[PDB]
Amino acid sequence: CGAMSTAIKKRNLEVKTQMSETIWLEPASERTVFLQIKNTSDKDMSGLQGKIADAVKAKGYQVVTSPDKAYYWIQANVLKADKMDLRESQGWLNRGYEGAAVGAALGAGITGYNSNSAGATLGVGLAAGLVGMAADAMVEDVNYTMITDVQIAERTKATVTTDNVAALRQGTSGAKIQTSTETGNQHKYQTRVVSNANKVNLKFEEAKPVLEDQLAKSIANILGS
Amino acid sequence: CGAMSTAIKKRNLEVKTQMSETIWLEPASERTVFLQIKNTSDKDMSGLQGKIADAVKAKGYQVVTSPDKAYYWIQANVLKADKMDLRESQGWLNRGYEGAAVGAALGAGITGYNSNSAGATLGVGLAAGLVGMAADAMVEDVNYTMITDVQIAERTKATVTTDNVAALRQGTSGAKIQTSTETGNQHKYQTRVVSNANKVNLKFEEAKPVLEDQLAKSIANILGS
Amino acid sequence: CGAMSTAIKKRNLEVKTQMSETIWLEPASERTVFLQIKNTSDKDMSGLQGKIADAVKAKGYQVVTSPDKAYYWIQANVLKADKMDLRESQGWLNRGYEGAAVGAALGAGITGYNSNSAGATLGVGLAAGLVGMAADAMVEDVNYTMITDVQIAERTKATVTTDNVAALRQGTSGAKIQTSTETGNQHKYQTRVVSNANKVNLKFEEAKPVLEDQLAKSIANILGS
Amino acid sequence: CGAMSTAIKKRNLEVKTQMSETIWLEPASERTVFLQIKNTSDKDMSGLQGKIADAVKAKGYQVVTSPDKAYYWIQANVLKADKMDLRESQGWLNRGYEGAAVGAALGAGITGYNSNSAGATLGVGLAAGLVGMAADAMVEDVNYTMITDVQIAERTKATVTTDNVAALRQGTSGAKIQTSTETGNQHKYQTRVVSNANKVNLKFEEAKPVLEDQLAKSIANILGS
Amino acid sequence: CGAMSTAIKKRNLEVKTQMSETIWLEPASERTVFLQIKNTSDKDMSGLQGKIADAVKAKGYQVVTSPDKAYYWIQANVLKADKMDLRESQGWLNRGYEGAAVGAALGAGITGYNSNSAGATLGVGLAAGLVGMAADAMVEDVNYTMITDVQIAERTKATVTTDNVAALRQGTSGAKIQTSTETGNQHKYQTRVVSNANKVNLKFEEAKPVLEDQLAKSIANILGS
Amino acid sequence: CGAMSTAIKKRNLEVKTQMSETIWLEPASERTVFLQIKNTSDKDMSGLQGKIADAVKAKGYQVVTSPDKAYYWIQANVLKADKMDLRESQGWLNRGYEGAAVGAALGAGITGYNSNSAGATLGVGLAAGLVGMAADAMVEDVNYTMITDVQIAERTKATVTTDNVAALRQGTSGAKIQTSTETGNQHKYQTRVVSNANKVNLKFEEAKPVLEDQLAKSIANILGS
Amino acid sequence: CGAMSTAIKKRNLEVKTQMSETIWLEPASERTVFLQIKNTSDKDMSGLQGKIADAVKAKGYQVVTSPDKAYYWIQANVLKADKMDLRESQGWLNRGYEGAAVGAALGAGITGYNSNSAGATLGVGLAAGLVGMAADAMVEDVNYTMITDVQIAERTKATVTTDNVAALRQGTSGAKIQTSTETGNQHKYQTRVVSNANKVNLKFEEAKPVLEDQLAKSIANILGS
Amino acid sequence: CGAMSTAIKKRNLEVKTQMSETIWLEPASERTVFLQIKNTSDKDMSGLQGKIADAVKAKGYQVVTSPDKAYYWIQANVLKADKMDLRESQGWLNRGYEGAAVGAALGAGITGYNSNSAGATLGVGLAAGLVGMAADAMVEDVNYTMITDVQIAERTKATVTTDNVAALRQGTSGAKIQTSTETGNQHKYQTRVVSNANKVNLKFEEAKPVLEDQLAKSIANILGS
Amino acid sequence: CGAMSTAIKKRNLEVKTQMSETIWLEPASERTVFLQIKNTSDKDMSGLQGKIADAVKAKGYQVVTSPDKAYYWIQANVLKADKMDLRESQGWLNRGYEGAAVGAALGAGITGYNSNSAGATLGVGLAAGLVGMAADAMVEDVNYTMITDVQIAERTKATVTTDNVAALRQGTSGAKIQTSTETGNQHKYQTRVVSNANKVNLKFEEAKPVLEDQLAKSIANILGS
Repeated sequence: CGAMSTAIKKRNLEVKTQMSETIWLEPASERTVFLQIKNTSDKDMSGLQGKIADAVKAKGYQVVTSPDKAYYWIQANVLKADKMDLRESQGWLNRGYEGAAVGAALGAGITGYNSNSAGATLGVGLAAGLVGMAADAMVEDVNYTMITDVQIAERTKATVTTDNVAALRQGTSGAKIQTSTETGNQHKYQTRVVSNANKVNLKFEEAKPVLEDQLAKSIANILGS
Repeated sequence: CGAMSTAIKKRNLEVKTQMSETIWLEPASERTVFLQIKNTSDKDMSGLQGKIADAVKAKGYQVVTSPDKAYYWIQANVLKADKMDLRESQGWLNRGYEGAAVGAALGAGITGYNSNSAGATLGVGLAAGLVGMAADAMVEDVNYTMITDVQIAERTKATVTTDNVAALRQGTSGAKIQTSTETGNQHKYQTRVVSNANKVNLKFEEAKPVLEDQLAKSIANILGS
Repeated sequence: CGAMSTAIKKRNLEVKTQMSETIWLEPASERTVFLQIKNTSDKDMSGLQGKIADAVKAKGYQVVTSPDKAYYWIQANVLKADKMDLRESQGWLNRGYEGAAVGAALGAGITGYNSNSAGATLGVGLAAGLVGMAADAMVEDVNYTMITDVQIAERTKATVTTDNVAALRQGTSGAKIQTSTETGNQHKYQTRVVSNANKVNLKFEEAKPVLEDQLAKSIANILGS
Repeated sequence: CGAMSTAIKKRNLEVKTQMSETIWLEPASERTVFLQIKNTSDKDMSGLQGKIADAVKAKGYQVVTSPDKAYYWIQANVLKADKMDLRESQGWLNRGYEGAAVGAALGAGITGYNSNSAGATLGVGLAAGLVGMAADAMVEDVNYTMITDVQIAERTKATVTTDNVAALRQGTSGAKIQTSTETGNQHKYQTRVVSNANKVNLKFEEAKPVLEDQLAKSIANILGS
Repeated sequence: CGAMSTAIKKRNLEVKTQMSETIWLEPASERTVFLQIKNTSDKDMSGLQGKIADAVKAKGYQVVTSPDKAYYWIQANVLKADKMDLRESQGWLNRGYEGAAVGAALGAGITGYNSNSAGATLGVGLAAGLVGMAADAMVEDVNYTMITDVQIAERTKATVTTDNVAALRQGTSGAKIQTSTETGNQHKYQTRVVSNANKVNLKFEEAKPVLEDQLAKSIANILGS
Repeated sequence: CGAMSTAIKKRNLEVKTQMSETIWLEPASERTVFLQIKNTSDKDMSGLQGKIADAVKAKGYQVVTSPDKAYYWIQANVLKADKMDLRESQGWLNRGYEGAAVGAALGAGITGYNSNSAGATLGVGLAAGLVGMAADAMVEDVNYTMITDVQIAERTKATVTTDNVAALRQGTSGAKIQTSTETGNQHKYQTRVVSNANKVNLKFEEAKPVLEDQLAKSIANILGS
Repeated sequence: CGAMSTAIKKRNLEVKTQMSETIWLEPASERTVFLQIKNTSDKDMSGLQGKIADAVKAKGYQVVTSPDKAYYWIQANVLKADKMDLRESQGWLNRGYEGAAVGAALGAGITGYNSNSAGATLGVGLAAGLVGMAADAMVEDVNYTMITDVQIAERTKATVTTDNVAALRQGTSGAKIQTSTETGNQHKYQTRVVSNANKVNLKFEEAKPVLEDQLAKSIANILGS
Repeated sequence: CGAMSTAIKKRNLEVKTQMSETIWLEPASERTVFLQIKNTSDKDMSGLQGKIADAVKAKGYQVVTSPDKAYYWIQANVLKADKMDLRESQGWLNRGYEGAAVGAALGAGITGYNSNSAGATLGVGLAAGLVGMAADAMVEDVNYTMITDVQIAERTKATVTTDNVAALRQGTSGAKIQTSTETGNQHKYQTRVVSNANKVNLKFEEAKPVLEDQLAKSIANILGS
Repeated sequence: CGAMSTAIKKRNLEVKTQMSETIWLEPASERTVFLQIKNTSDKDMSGLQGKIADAVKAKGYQVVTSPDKAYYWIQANVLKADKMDLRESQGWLNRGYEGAAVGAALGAGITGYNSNSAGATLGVGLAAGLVGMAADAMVEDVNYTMITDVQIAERTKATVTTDNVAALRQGTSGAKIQTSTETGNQHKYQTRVVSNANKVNLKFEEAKPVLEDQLAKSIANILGS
């Protein structure tokens, strides 16, 4: 019954996309944008860059290839992707005990009909319980979580000093500290986007296109209009 | 019965809009306002800018298009949007167990009437229990939460130094620290608005207009009169 | 019975108004006051400014329109407003289970009178239980909470330096820090007022006038006499 | 029975007045005092100033009207006032369940006398239970809490530098910091007084005079003799 | 029975007086003492100054009236006074349930004697239970707590700089900081005395003289001999 | 039954690969890459370097052997590898008690058939219980966790100062602190990759190729295109 | 049965070797290595040095005897070794109660066969219970944990200053702080290796060779190739 | 039975010796060692110095008597020694209740044989229970814990400054701080060794020789070879 | 039975002596020692000084009387002594309830023998229960804890500056801070020794000699040989 409740409840693909914080951009008349999209997750999003480009072009911006002559940069990295079962949150009643119980109780459906108390009743009841447990275990409330990192670069007129500071860990004992200083006319801001795709027995190939659509729309809407 | 209680209780769309903190503006005789509204959430709020403009014009302010000649700026970003089920807070009695129980108990309504103990009683009881569980599971106490970031800019006479400081994270190890300094005659303040729309089996298309109305009224009332 | 207890207990509108901290003003012979009242909440408090003006005039102070020639400023912002059900604090026994139980037990009132055990007894009992649950669910112990921010300005003779410091958050990564310095002959102090209006099935239109009265009286009494 | 216990226990008005900390004043031969009493609470304490003046005059001090020629200042503000029910601390056994139970058990008083098991017994028992629940709910153990802030000013011969420092919060983001410096021959000290008035079904009009008496006596006794 | 146990246990007035910390005074041949006793509590301790003077004179010290020519100062302030019921610590078994139970069980004393099962037995039992509950509720284990602040001043030969520092809170936002510096030949030390008076149904008029005696003896014994 | 549920649920090899944080690389026209892969874990991943080289070459980059003339460095170390049983999370119902119980209950399958209550029934039941416990204990839900450290070096034009700081612990008492400074034109960033391979009775030889494939794809995708 | 489950589960020697953190070594053409292996644990690991030397030679490195002419140093210390019983984690069901229970229940195997209720049944049952408890207690799930400290030294060209700082504790009261400074051309890094050997009734002589093999392979693989 | 389980489990002397941290010594050609072993514990370890000397000589080092001409110093102090009962960890079932229960149940062994229900059965049962409780209480799972502090001194060429800092506590109030500075050519490092000897009814005289052997071997192995 | 278990378990005097931390003394050829032993505890340890002197003389050291010509100082203070009952750790089953229960159950020993059910059986049972409770209460598992502070002074050649710093508390308010500086050629170190003497119904006069022996041996062994 729990599997039936899960199947009835989350019978439709539900997709959520949430930005972490807001990046404020001053109004400007420049239109050039340069995109750089990477994917270091096990899942596949090959069309994300194209969808981002289409959404950006829909706002009047012009997408260029050489980063030198672009006023805006959209750097995105699909960093992490995980798949989990929400039914596992309860721990119990998920392995298949309830389905097994229902299947076993189904044996009363054979004690009251046709041959009964003939030994075959126990076998039929055991088979029904096993089938019920298998069916209950094969129903999964799958949720895909995806973490994307976005870095927006905006060209300015004030000199910007970038101070690279890295502390490369070195075997418990210590670390190597690297520091450097550069000067350039470009501001960079970061943000994080979290995506969720929930369904019953969901396969990522079905959730991929709408996930890409929502992520591209959000990242493009960072730019505004 | 729990589903019936939820349906009776939250039978009307309830909308709440709460501002985080107060932004104090000194009295002034200037009227020009420039609006910039963005939406990086999965939900659609397309009429928010128009409603904000109408509410601002209702207060005697004049909305202009070029930010250079505007005394006030209203920068808003509909940052986040989430949908949740309040019935999930209890965890149990929400999957549909209670409705299933009521449906099963309905079988006594067929044991006392017409044919009984004929085997068909068990089938009718099981069907009624399944239908009751399905009906109980299909009743949702949905709540939509919306997070909006507002940034108000007011022109002043004192020189304002903006110190851009960003710490762009770089792979566990370190970060790139960007710093810059600009000078301009403009103060900027921030605030956050949280909106909630609650109803039973609510669809966001119904809650959208009143949500926009309340959000626009609050953001415009920041300006006063 | 719980709904009956709630209805009996909070049968009268109860309104509480509490200031957070005390603002100490030195004795002075000046009388001019300038009011500025804003409302960024979903609730409507339109008469608050007029009531504040009347209460201030009742103390001998004179209300002026131009802030330049006013010795005192009363800046108020009705910031937040929320509505909650106190019965929800128990969680259970609030959905309507107790009323349903009473309604079901009412079926014994039909088993002992007129026709009984005729099948219609179960139907009448179920209808009575449903009606009891509906009646229990429709009784709400509503409490409206209002948060108001007050800022009192008093003109002095010592030069006051205002150091505007703002840290506008910028996308997880960083922030823009704005700093400015002004000099003027005016001190400003803040405070917070919390208002509560409690009743059974209360509508805010009934609680609005007394809420405004108490809030205006408190804010005016800040000035003393 | 619980309501009866509460009524028997707290049948008399109990008033407590507790000062927070001690303000030490050096012995002096000066007698002039200037009073300034304000009330920013919803409760009415109009006679507090007169009672303070009478208590101060009873100690040999002389009350003056112009603060310039007063050696001592007594600045008081009745800041907060709240009303609560102590029976609510238990949560349960307070709504009226126990009174309802007693009223229902009273039905045995009609089963053993006159007509019985006639249907009217159930109605009489239900009416008695309802009346008992209403009576139990209508008994309240009310406690009024009052918070008063006292500021005593004493004239000295050493130059006292007052450094006004205020951090006016500005919309989550930041704050405006106001600083100023003045020089004068006056020390100021603060303290807090907490008053409690407890009774059953107490109305504040009855507890007002003794509350004022105790508060005035404490504030005057700060001065000593 | 619990009330009987409390009455038997704390049948005698028990008074405890505890000093917080020790004030060390160097041996000296000076005898002059100046007393200054104040009372800012709701309780009345009028004879405390006289008892302190008597105890000090019993040690060979001489009490003077003008503070200028006194080597020692004894400044005392009876700051706080509270009254509580120790039986309330258990919460339950204190309202009167146990006495009510005993009174109800007393009805068996009328079922076995004279007329019985005549209806009057229930009435007599109910009256006995009510009387028992009333008697149990009217027995109170009262404890009076008194907090006194003591400040001892001793004249010395080294110059003592007193730095008055006060932070007068100003409405959530900020504070006014007052600082001053004086020079004088006098050291001052503080301490706290806590007094407790415990009895059953105790009235403060009975506990006042012994409380004053113990407090005066302790404060005088600070001086030694 | 629990073992059957585990076998049905995790019947397919599930491999997850998650990067810790994002390493941002500026766009560049350089293609040369130098690989250095080490493995300090007990598991064997010998083909990881070849797969990384193939994936990098698929992106248009050119792999060189001498690190001096390489623009990019990919340094990877398969640091840790652990194997655990997820069924051990429950602690109980995993040792084999449930399988033993089922096997023992199987004895009723021999009491109802053929010879019964002949002593041999107990022996057959005990053997069946032992076999069931053994079968339940031999089903393992194995999960392999692999921790890999990645260090990417990118050649730049700004001088980079590396400050080696190490605190070699010396016997509880103290430490030897080594510090040195070098200058070079190369930035280095770190990151961590976590891999999981889950199955029932999984042998690492089966999970090795897919684990290597996913890890190589992620590390190569760090470079982008 | 628990002992049987443990024996079935961990019937094979399971050995795990995990490095704590990664030591990064720059690519170099030098091959000379100097080994120094010590063992301050109670267990015997005598072949570890030879296995490390063989593994290092298998990578093309050349092992030398004089540390002066060695480019690399491999300093290792087998610091700690502990042996524990995993069955002790449950605390109960481990002493032998379950085996005793099974042995006692075996007495029913003698009540149903041959002589019974003859007194000898109790003796046989007691002997069987004692033997079962002894057998259950004699089955141990032994786990050997080994902690090894590794220190790798690499010759460089930059001057390295070693600051020896030691705080030798001196009897609760204090410490003796020793500080010294040396200069040399050698970097040193540390790391920790944790080894586990798990089996039923395992003797360390069986787990020693594979433990040495894995530890040597890991330490050598630090060097790479 | 619990005593029997303990006796069966820990029937053999188990000795563990664990060093806290590793002391790293640079390779050197010097051989001279000077030993200084002290024992401030209640237990007797007289042969520890001789065993340390033998183990050191077995490594090729030469033991000298005058510390002036020794390159290495081995300073050891057997600081603490404690004896505990592991069975006390359970608290209950250790005093002897279980043995008493078994002894009492043994009375059924006399009710079924020879004379019975003759009064002597109760006496025999009581005596058996007392004997069983005594036997259960006399079985102890004893564990001896020893804490040893080791201080190794190594002669160097760099000047080492020792800063003696001690804070001798002085009666709650304060402390006497002693500081001094010396210069010498010697480094000193510390470490701690923890030894455990576990057995049933173990006497320290049996565990002493192997404890000394393991401790000496570990301390000598600090030096290496 | 619990008292019997305690008496059987701790039937022999068990004495433990544990030093807190190690005091390291450099090797030296000086022999002179000066002892100073004080006892500020309620217990009597009069022979401790003599035993310390004997133990020190047994090591070849020479004890002198004038501290000026002594190379070593042994300053010891037997600071604290406490006596506790370990049986009180359980709280319950210690007052004597179990012994009372056994004594009461002994009444069955008189119901089955001689006269019975004659009223005298109850009296004999009550007397036996009272005697059993008294006997159980009179068995105490006494543990004496002794805390000793040791201060060892060693003469050196480096100048040692002692900075006396004391913060004498002055009545809650403040403190008097005393500071002084002296110079001398002597180092001082501290340590703490904890002694425990455990037995059933132990009297300190029996545990005194062995306590002194162990404490003296430990303090003397601080010096070594």
